[PDB]
This record gives sequence, structure tokens and C-alpha cells, in this order.
Amino acid sequence: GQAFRKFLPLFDRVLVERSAAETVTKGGIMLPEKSQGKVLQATVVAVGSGSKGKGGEIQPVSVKVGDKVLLPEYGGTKVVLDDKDYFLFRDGDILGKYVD
Amino acid sequence: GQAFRKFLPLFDRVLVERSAAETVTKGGIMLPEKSQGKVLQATVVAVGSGSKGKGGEIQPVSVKVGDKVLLPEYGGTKVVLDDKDYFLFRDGDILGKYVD
Amino acid sequence: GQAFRKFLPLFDRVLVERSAAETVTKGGIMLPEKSQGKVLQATVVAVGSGSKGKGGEIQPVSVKVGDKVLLPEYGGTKVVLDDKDYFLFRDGDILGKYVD
Amino acid sequence: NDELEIIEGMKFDRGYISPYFINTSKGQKCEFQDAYVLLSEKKISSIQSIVPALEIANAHRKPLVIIAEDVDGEALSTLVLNRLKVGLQVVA
Repeated sequence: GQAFRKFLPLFDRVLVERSAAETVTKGGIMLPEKSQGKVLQATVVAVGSGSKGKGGEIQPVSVKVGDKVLLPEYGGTKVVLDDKDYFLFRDGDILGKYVD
Repeated sequence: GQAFRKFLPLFDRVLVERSAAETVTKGGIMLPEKSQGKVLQATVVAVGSGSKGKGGEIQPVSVKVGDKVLLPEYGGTKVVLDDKDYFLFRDGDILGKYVD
Repeated sequence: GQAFRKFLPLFDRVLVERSAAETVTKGGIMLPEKSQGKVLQATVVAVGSGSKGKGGEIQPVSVKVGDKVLLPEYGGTKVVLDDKDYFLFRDGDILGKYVD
Repeated sequence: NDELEIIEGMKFDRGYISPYFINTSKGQKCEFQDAYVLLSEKKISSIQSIVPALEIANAHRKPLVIIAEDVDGEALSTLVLNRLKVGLQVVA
């Protein structure tokens, strides 16, 4: 498993950074902050070693650092590193990967 | 496992596209939009690699892309790809297959 | 497994010490005590032998004594040793490790 | 003395909500020519209901007036925002 800025998740976790906020629209209009929720597309920056539950050998995380992913809506913990909000999910919870 | 437009599900999931909205009736009358709910017949467009819970080897998804399926009523997450709503279910949840 | 001051957890547990209280801010202002909640960053001081549930051999705790860790918000029991509040969590509950 | 005042057109006794729609540099007026009109019976609460009308106005590049029961703080924050930067022409 791989780390981040003086941080390393444990056993299953994945530390992500939510992507841009989408402040303006596509055509030409522009948006406030109370709307617009939390962006669900994110990039993975840290990855835990591997699943502890896997009998004998650890089962390593599948999402590798540097990927874009489609996050779930709810499951997730807020962590603050260098005053930047990063979110710590569990490997099973990550919905999709934006491969391209 | 197979992907979709810059998207790929993880481990068990299945990205489907719900079929038509059923705007008119069979005989000759025609319908609004608040009714008619969400159609349960859909087409599968992406498929995750395979079930991680399967000990040792992964168990690949059974519904293969390009199939028609009968969706459940509740289980499902909304994903937006290219501004077209697609819905991501789990393989165990898909009820039936329209084989023909 | 390793111990602390006349204390030793059982089978899975981890005794940590919560870090500083954050009385003042970064720039120059200074804060009350009703605010500021409970700090989530702590240091591990005792470690239980190893997971009893692991079939046959025990699976030893992963967080080793002397590490800094990111605690969860809820899970945790208060223990008093030498009149200093220390908190006893379970090994699986510890979110991350501050490796550096 | 007696006064003869000839109103030309329509008028109602109610002004703009936010004092940022003033584009006149004059006696505190918002003044448009060839504008659109959006007439709403109940309040414009959310960002959601107001954005399509504005997408129309910016696309056609005409000012827009918003006559509603009221303009809520959420849709209002969008209107003032789009007024103060690049400069969409709106008023409520």
C-alpha cells in the first residue's frame, strides 16, 4: 500500500480528494455555493495496504492511487491534511472508475 | 469486465440504461409525465470485473452487456454520463433477463 | 503484545493518548473550552496481544506502540491511569496512521 | 396650485429588491431597453427554478425583469452575483 502527505490509511481505506466545484454552467450562466452539493467525482491519493479479512494473505486494494472514481453519496469520513479537506472511504464502497 | 464511456463499475456492479418512457398507450390515447413512474425494463451497458467475495478467483458477472433485464423497484444509484442518466445496480439484485 | 503503566488491553484493543487541546488558533486568537470538542489525533501507548478471532494463530495488532493515529469520532472507552485520561479503542476502528 | 400629470404607460408602487441592479450612475435607477419579463405568482425560492429563465436572457442577450411574489435569498444571491460580475442585465 501507498501513502500521502504524512498520512496512511489502514487495512481497507482509500483517501480521496473531491474534484472541482463546478461554479459556472456549461453555456454561460454561473452558480452559487449553497446549491451544487458535494461533487461525486474524485481522485484517489492514498491507498491502504490490503484487506485484513482476507484469510492468510491480505487482499490489496483494487483502486490504485492517481485514479478518478465515482464516489458514493453517504459513506465517508472527513480528514484534514495541510488544511485541505480529503475524504476517507472504504474500498468496497467506491462505485466506479473513470478509465480513459 | 467491460467498460462504458470513460466509466467502469467495480467488483459486482452493473450500469444499465432504462428503456422508453411509454408516452402513449397501446390503442390510441396519450399520457403525461408525472404518471408512468420509472420503467423497469432496461439495457445493460457496462459490467464490473467480478465478485470480490468469491474466495480466491473472482466470480464474473452473469448478465453480459447488451442484454435486456427486469430491474428491481428500489435498489439503485443514479450516475450521469454525457448528460444521460444511467443507473448502477448490483448483480445479485437484477431480477430477470429478457432472452429471445 | 506490549503494555503500558501497569495496564494491558485484551485481544484486540489499543490504548491511545489524545494529543494537545488546541487552546489558541493558528494566527493569534485564543479559544474557550466549551468549543474545540475532542481531538481526533492521538498516540498509541498500549497494544493488546492479538486478535482472538483469528483461527489458530492470533493475528497481532497492526498499529504498533508509539504511532500517531486518526481516531474515529464515537467508538471508545475512557480509562483512568495515574489521573490521565487515556482512551481504549479496537484495532479495526482506528482510521489512519500518521506515518512520517 | 393645481397640477396636471400625464402618466404614459404602466406603473406600480414597488421598487427593486437589491440595490445592486442600479446600472445608471444617476438618480438610483435601473434602466433597460428591449427587456424580457418573467411573471411568477408564488415566490422564487431556489436556484433551480430561476436558472432557466436567466439562461434564456443571457443567450438572447437581453435584459430581464423578474416580477414575482418575492425573490428568495438563494435565487437572489444568484441574481446579484451574475449582476456584479461579468454583468448579466437583470432586476427583481
